[PDB]
Amino acid sequence: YKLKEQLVQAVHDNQILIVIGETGSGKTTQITQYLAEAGYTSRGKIGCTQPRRVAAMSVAKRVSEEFGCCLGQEVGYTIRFEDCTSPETVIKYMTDGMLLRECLIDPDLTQYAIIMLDEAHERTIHTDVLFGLLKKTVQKRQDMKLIVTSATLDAVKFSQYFYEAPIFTIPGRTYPVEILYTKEPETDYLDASLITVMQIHLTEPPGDILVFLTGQEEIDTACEILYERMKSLGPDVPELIILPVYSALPSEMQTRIFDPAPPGSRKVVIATNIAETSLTIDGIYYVVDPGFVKQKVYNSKTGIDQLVVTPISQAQAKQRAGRAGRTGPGKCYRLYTERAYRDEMLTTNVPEIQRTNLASTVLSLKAMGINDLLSFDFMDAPPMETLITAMEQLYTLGALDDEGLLTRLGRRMAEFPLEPMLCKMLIMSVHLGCSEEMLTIVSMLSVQNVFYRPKDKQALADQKKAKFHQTEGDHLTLLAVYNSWKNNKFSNPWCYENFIQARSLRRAQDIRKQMLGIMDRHKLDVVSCGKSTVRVQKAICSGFFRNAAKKDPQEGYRTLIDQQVVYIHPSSALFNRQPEWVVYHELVLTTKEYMREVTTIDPRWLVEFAPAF
RNA sequence: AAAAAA
Repeated sequence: YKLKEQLVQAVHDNQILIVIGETGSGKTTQITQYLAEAGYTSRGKIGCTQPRRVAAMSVAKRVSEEFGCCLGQEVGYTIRFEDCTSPETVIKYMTDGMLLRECLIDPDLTQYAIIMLDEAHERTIHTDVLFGLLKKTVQKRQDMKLIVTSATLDAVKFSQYFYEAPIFTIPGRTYPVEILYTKEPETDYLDASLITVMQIHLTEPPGDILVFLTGQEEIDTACEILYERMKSLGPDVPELIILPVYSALPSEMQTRIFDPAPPGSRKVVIATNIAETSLTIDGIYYVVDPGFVKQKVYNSKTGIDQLVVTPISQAQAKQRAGRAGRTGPGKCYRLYTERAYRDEMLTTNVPEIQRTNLASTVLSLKAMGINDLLSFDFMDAPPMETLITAMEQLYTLGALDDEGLLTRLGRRMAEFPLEPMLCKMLIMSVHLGCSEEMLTIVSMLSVQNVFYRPKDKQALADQKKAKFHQTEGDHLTLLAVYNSWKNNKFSNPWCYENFIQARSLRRAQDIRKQMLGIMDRHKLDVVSCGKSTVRVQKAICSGFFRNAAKKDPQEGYRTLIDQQVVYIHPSSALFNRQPEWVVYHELVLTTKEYMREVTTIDPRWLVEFAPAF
């Protein structure tokens, strides 16, 4: 259709068009086929963006199904390191991170004609960066159309930025959500959610419950606990289809959240912020929102940015509530006090760009000739402090000139879609003749669930993981795993025998192919160091010198820069072989401020590789 | 332990 007619006319008339309304099916599904019916596929590709990987491939499957064509043909997608397309692709669904990474290659995005954006979700640095490059390709490509979805409120900001583009309203029925607060604050959200989910299931009418947890480890612990609490009520109680949802989860398991449970069994979808996307699960009436999210927080006092558990903002709590009243009138179970919401919780979430390290961002820009640092019209302004903070970081790495211009190492690191810390040490391993092993170690660091350690066999998993522990350090331990995997002919029963995640190695093997490509393409020689593993140590140190730490004889370690006590993680290949000097990869903050993936170094390197100190 | 993305 009734307002389909209006959209296709306004899309032909206006170059940039903002859109306020529905999400997923109704938005990206409906919209895209209308333009397909208007013959824009003849002029070039339609590039649709999605916040999450799962949704990018889920709308992409939906559309190819509707369109009739095979998936990966006319309708294809692109997620992670997989290009599930063809030259026959005419409708390509991808993540904002993907289009950005493509625009870095072709800043005129000549492959496309129409660029659909799902930005009615959240604003990530990738989105902030993309929005900038697109503003330029709008002036650079008079022919190119650009639809951008925005949240009802958000809409004014997007219009103003995109040359005062029209804000097209898509109508529909909104359903009321009776919000209910915890009488008094809970001791632990995890358990409380399981108290809630149990109650809701047994007492309340039909409707699938939706829980917002922090991470996999927590969702895993929620589901098991929820299952044994369910099974305890015998065959009397009706079935609950406990559904875990987090990005490490296989697609068959991720997509089953969208599946409508039997007529008597109700389902609980225990997700991360994976499910905060226009990822519109049908038949949800209950939301169990504890008001917590795993996100990055940045301190200018020391350039590092790490994941904390900052509570979800009021603006977010309100959309989570909205996740109930979509199929029909819902109920939002806020696991906090009304006092919490109006006081303890922030009004609206701080944009990624301010709460994250901007070195991997400055490098991206200064690389592609954006040395100006003002010209790129920032939709979410980055504070000049953290900008010059990040600028300084690259000088020490050897990526920026004394004046602030580009360097050889800088331009060489710029060719990889990697963190400057990882970049320096992979570009350096070429100069240091340990590139074969550094390609291994970078790809292995990229994947996270490397080792299999179940709760039912905690001890056995440690004894199996122990066979790989290097006297050298955790980085070389990862190398030992991947190298003994190829040794044992990429055997799946070898992984089962050794307690190694065969999927996580298979994933890491692809990134290694994907990186060897950039390597071989830009003439970076790929060479081994064989038994001379000290070559690897030196090269790791070249990139992670900022992450140097020294053994405090009283307790743990002390940072070379902060001088804040940091401790080797309980898992570490060094956790008991702890040495005087080390370089850590990441920093997990839990019980203690644990150093993630540690390797031994000789302090005599914090000058051989970091004279800018 | 990595949230999300590459």
